[PDB]
Amino acid sequence: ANVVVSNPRPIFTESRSFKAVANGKIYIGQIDTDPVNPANQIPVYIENEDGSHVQITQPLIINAAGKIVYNGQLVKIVTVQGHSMAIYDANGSQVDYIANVLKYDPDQYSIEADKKFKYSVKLSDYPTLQDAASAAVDGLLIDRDYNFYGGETVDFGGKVLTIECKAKFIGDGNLIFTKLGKGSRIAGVFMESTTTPWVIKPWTDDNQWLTDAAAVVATLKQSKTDGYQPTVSDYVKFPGIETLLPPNAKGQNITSTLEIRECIGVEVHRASGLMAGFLFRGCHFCKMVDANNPSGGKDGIITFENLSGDWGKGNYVIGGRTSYGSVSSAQFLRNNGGFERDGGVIGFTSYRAGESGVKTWQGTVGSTTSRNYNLQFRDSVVIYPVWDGFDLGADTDMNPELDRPGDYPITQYPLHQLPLNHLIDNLLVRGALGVGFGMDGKGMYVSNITVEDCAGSGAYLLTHESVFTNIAIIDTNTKDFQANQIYISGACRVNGLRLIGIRSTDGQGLTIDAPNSTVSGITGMVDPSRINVANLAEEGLGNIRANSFGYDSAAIKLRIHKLSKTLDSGALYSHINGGAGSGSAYTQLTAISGSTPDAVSLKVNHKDCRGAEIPFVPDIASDDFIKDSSCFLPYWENNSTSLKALVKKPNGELVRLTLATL
Amino acid sequence: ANVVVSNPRPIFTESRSFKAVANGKIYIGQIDTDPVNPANQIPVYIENEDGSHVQITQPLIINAAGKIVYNGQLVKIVTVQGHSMAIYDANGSQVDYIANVLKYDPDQYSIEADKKFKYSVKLSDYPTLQDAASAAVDGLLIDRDYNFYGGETVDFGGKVLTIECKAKFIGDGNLIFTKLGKGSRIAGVFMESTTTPWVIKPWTDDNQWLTDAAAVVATLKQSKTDGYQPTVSDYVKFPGIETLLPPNAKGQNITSTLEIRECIGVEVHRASGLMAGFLFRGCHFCKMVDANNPSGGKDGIITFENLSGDWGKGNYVIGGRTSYGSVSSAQFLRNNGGFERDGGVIGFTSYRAGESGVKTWQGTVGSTTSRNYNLQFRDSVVIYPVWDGFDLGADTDMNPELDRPGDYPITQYPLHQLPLNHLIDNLLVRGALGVGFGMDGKGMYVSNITVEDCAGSGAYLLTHESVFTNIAIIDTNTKDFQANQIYISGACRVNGLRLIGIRSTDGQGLTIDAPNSTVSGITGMVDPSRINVANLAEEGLGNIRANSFGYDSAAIKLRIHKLSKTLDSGALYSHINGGAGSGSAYTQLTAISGSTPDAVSLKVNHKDCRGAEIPFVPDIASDDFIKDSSCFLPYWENNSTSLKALVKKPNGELVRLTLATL
Amino acid sequence: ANVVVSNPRPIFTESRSFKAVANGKIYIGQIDTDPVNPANQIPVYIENEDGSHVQITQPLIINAAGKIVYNGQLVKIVTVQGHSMAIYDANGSQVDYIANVLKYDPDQYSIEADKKFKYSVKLSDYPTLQDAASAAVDGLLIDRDYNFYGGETVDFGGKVLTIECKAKFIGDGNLIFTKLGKGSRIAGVFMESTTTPWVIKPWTDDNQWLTDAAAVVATLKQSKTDGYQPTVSDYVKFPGIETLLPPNAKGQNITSTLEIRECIGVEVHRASGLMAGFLFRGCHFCKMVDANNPSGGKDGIITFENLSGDWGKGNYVIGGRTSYGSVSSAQFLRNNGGFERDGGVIGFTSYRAGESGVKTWQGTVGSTTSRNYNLQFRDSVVIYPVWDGFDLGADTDMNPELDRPGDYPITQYPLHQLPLNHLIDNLLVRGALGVGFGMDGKGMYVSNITVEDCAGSGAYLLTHESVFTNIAIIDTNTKDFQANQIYISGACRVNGLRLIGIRSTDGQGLTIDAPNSTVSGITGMVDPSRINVANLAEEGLGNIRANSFGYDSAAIKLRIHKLSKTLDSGALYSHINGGAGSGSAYTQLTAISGSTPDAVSLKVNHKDCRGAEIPFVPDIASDDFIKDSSCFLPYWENNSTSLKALVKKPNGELVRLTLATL
Repeated sequence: ANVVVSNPRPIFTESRSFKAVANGKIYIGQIDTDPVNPANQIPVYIENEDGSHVQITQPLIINAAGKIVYNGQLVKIVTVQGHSMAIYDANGSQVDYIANVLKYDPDQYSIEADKKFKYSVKLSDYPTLQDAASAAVDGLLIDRDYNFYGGETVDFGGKVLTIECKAKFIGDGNLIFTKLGKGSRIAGVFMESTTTPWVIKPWTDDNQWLTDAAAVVATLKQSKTDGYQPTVSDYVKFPGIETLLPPNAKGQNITSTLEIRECIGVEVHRASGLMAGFLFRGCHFCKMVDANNPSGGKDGIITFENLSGDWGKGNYVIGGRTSYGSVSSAQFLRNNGGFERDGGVIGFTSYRAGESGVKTWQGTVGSTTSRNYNLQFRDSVVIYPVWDGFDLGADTDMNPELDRPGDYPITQYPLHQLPLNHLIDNLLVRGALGVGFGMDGKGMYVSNITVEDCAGSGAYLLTHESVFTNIAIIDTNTKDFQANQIYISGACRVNGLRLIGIRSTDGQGLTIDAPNSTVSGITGMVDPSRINVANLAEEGLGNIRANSFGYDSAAIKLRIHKLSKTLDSGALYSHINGGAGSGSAYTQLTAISGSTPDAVSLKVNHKDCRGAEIPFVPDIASDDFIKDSSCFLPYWENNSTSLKALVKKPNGELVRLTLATL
Repeated sequence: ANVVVSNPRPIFTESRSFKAVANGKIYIGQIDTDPVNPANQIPVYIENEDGSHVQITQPLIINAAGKIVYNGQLVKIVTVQGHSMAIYDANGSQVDYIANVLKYDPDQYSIEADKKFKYSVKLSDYPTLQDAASAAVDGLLIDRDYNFYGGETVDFGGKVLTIECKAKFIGDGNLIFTKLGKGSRIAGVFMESTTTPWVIKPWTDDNQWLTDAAAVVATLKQSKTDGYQPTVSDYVKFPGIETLLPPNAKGQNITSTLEIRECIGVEVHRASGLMAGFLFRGCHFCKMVDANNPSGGKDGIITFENLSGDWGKGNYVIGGRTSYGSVSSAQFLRNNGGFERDGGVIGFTSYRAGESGVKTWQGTVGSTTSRNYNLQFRDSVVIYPVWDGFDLGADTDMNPELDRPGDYPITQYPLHQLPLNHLIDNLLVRGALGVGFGMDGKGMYVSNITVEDCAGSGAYLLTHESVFTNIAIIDTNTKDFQANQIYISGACRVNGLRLIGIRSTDGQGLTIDAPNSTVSGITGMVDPSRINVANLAEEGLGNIRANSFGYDSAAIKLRIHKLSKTLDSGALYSHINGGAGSGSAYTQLTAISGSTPDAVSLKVNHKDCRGAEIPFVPDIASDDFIKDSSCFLPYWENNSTSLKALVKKPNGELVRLTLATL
Repeated sequence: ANVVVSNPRPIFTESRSFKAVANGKIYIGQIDTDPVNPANQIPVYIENEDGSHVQITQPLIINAAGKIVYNGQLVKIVTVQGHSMAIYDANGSQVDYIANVLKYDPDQYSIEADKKFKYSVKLSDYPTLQDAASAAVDGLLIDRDYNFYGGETVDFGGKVLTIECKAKFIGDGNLIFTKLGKGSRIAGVFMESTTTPWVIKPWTDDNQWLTDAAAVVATLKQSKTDGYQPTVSDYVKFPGIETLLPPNAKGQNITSTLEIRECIGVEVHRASGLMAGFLFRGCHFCKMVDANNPSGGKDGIITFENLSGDWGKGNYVIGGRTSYGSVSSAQFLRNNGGFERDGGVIGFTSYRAGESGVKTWQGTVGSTTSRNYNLQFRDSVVIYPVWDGFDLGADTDMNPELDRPGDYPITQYPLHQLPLNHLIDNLLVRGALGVGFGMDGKGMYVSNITVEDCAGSGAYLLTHESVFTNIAIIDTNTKDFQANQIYISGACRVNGLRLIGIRSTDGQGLTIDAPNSTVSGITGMVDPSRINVANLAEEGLGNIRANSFGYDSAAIKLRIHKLSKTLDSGALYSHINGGAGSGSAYTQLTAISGSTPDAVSLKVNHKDCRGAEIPFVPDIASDDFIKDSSCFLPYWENNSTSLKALVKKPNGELVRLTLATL
């Protein structure tokens, strides 16, 4: 096509007559210079049958047939590209002084065009993608939908390519890119499944989920988007949705993925597709930049697998608008950030998600540890995940089997106590039907978080001696399913926690459940009955000022929480003494009595009385009712009608006196 | 010099004598092998003048002049790749054999340049932008500055072409990229305007706003930037500007718009300019990624108008940095993001927006409605707007009622009670001369807001049954014009709210005026004389410390807002029994009296007395002052000069009983 | 050794025999024509060795040997357009005739290729970067490792290029790009250093920072990553390094920054490079969106040296994940961003900053100011910076000798009083070994910060008259022995502070040390004996339920921080009676005496008696002990073995009355 079969051994003839210069001489030197000078002489190399290139002295001979002959026979001499010439015949005359042989090409426009135009092969001109890849030198360009061959391999000779995609990759397999340089920029990638699979739509037209098998089935239709494939979790939580699905629409693996195994820093930019997916394997410093709504399929839409080989330092998901799918939206296997928290999602957003919107695989795959450490999950978002929320936790394996094959053994770090030490901040969730988080770790910290309306638990934090700051769990668990709104199974210091919102628990389930954790700054109207924290204290409030709006009194009270859940304990209300629309009020220190609240009172300035209302024991009082020296207690006796008042002697003993006499 | 004359038809000769092969044979085959057995053979083609390549019977023939000959006439044979040549003479002896040879044909360079080069068209060599767009295939460049006339429609077609703009589209008219292809990109546009308009600069040279109507007129300067052209709204924000403002500055329309119609998603990266506009008429999935301070003109800087046809979803303003303009920046219009919140303002920074920061339009523009639903307004900023930092309002109108045509019958949803489902987070506002925040809707879950310094009302929320959180309203109404720093008309429920910073003011009206909401957790300082909520009760918190620094006494200070909300109801507050280190401090429980606080009180440990101090009625007590049983009311008898005790017998009848005697 | 030596001069031999075409003739004509016609003959030029193209007559001649000839001398005959050779022998006969020597018309095709391809010049073709820049119109590409000399000043002539870098850009010192056009898009640059310097790393394998000189010196090694070069300031963090540091590593100044001199809007893009750094000098409206872990050298990784000339508006640092360094990672020097807060930092992510993750070079350099106003720091994060975190101070710490040379006179704004109007929201730090969030200024409104674990200080604030919000300094000062967790010297106001996390304030000093601040609702488990603010008035709180979960009582431990800010000043306990669940508890109003908490208690309902146990002075009462105009004080009289009542008449005449005679 582009190679000529021509005279392989060159012919050098005499200029003034039609004869070859026997015992002639050829010198090769620098461009536009005398080549007779030994210094100007440039290397001139043989090419024997073994591919060697051995230098030889410059005065190359020309035999009596026009070819060039070494001390033996013909040889295929070789110089670099820019070789000058100087023919000298035996006698000493000259024949030629070709200055720059490269200027003698039959078409010397290419020598200039090649140097002032950008190189980019377009796939339309080629029959196979691999053939186009084998020709690209600067950047490929796709101008035609490619029907990829169910998992074909495409090795780009380890080049650096600024691939631009302007057409789909129709197919139902896994196009695999390999051996790309440390500059690749595959962008505009679009993968569409060649097969339209059966999908389910557990939600309805009013944002309200469905946890009923019959309704899920009735919402079973055939289309590439607006749904997802049934998966293991779907018949894990939905009650018996094995028995209501035809085999053909059950356990299929329709998907289209762009696997880029074994590459470093290929920088996948804007990506899209229907039933798409992007599975990086054995990558490092390989980030995926904002992707415009890749509707997922049966595989993780963005899976940063790094099982084999070293860990996965440097895998990012910066930006994104991922949607739908039947398995986790953004996954992470192995992928140790190794200090620097180099990796993890940033600015990500995952609608639907048939699993956690940003999940860090737990347990182990094969015999390889699949947890994720020193990562960074910050400034992200997730909305309406079905089976699991922003599941950060690693080693969340409920099933205990044995030591972890590949990382710290449970003898050193017991499960749910690994020092994976993530970095978290500015998160968000909305409408999650599973659990808002799945965190589990030891000695890590989290920052501003908010879990808005949800149909499941708002937090499942199986941590140990961690710190949670400014958490917000507003109006979560509207389905009433569980009773563990925000659950913490380990010592923790939640501060600035937000709980019940516009929706009212109305005695449903329970709110915060951290019997091993201490929480402070719990703000919001939550019925205190349903709180089970080991400790709780607002140690630091200044000189407070309680206010009451719409009420006729200010309810300042204590409500010992171990004595009785619903029942209180002590209070110092300030009810209006006697209406006095703008007159005054009375203050009373009410205390709970026989299974009743606010029985006794120390009313002060009742009904504008300007005097106290001290209580007294209605009957005889024992000797054990005083525990403090120099104290005065009134107890009444009806028979004599006089008010006795037993007084603990400051000396320490006790005497009984008569205070008021009729 | 473009082509150098050179003879085709290479000549083959012998190796030891100059004679030329006669009737010989040339056999081609794979590298470094015997090229005679079809096992090692490589195809060889004929490249006639027409370019029609054709195969040949393998054994090449050479006439008596050492030239490849086919069918008598000389022919140029072209192989497919590298090959080993074995030239045998008519006798059959090997004239010469070679294993490796390569000489790419110099002909057919256009065929090798149509493929390996990046197609585009520089506008410098085309008369009309439409003519340049017609010839473009997969790229384009604006080298020369264009001069589009008003309404110049440009036809690109399905061409998915990257318009990398390196020049500016000067013109006070509108440029339309009609029916441009899907997946395109536009970068670096620096749109401008031929006519410099008369602008105003309502902010003084140092800072802050000139609320005076006669102050702006001085700023009238006729500069292309540093001002927003006069607008209808300017005639109601500044009272009395109708008169002084000259007619030349009235009714200006100087703006330049890159109107786009009928596209299914085109990025507009780095869309710079001044006096610019970027309307997206009837467009879907188009996102104005990034920007560079386009000092917008009179029309909205980024207006995703869609009321022509379908609802429109996927329109983003992801990223960017906008400034100036007369009408709101980044205004949406009839975009229902769907369930997945596909349209939003994720990331933004607007400066001195003429009307509003992100105003989502309200009511109905023309017959078709002009509202929005299911959009995400996530992390962003709005600096020194004029009217609204974020007018995410829907069916507001304020005055107009009737019925919204095209959204929802007023019967199904009354005024301001629209289900919008906007998700909001990480907002910010500063120096908003008007309302710094405001919307309406039945059910919205707001999150972190952190408004700050403002010269106007902090917020004007008009929702109904919605929950807010981490709302930080700091130092608003710096000019005191409005009587409310926040006004939540509906029965909302705030969940943590900051109010004052340093601009504390006793000249402002009620800072918060939500008459039916239910706030919780008002942390910042505030004059409680200002709150007007329906129920201020944050229930749930631990043991309190009630600290007081550098101040004599520390207090709890209960206050009933039914009673002289300016005066406290009086409560428990310990004082000092001497200089520091005394170790004694008397807890002084109080209770308000007629329009005077702490007139009636009960003390304990008065300056180290180690004893209580019980108040008594100075005059005679009455039954009205008592009601609870088993309690006595010490009242003084001035006549007999002794402490009587009005005792309420447990039996239910009070018997006036003497207590003390002299 | 790539090409095969070959005779370039064309030798012509007749077709049907092996003879040269003696004294023949060549006609060069138009494409696809018969050149014998005198009209079908294009101009034909000689090319000399020197390169002096000259025209000659058409009917070319051939000497006796076949080579072309002109005046008894050989020549190379070239044309400006594709031709159609026609060779005729001396006798007269068409020995051969090529319709198309090249099969295209380069002259005509040159126009089409010029106007249908994307211009660019790969550096491989050019020797010097300056030469490539001169011979480029746009889309310049770097494809070979251009090892620039210590210095390289490149003048681009004002062209608006699109420079790109697919290969390393090695060198040393500081290369200089100059005269870039308004809109360049330098992307993918990758710098390095030709010298591997001796580096240190004060962090062990567990990130437990090092401070002893011996350890840090022991870890001194030679490499480009994993460490930083010592700086003069490094002699302060670790005392004694001046003596123990070997001379070789004592002050090595190595870096590979590219100095973009005077330029406008050269948006740099993804950048990397070991020991690389970058900086802009005298440059406006430029940004460095994104980055890929550029390890720094002796100079700030992203500096903005815009000191000479006018202030540097618009110098953003959007995005990026810089790492390491020895003097800074985002330092700015002189940038007044106007009222639009233009030219700040957004979406950054530092690491192991040698001095600060973000800096503003407070003080003065040369005879010029080095402060910077009206910037914009948001959505950033700096992890484990050594000397400081978000160092944002503008005024010098203690340099009153100068008066802000070229800046607001100290008289106009005293030390640490410059109105900077910075915009700081949504930040974070972690692991800082210095100060987390240092600051200086007046009248500024920082908010929403989440400082995290950091051995050192949580924040050193010198603001005066500033408002804060949502600040969260948690578990800071890990290494202990530091002055304060947070220090706010000024009349500031703070809102929403989080303090202590899961670490114990045992060996630390005052956690909050703002002697003249007015902090609001301080939340979290902080020891109220470690706070030293001037107020905590949080007035605005609602009804509250101070419920305790673990302990056996619920307390309102009212405190006075003037008597003693350690023990207490009176409580409102409510302990349970007869164990939990019995529905019995007694309220205990109390006070302090003898420097022992709970010395006196007026407890109600002790042991479920419905009584009113009251304390009294165990001796004669004193008129001073009573101050209320109407109140009786009980006092015991062991001599009378009875209680007496110190009674004060309403007018004020003291009276004595017995209470309980026996």
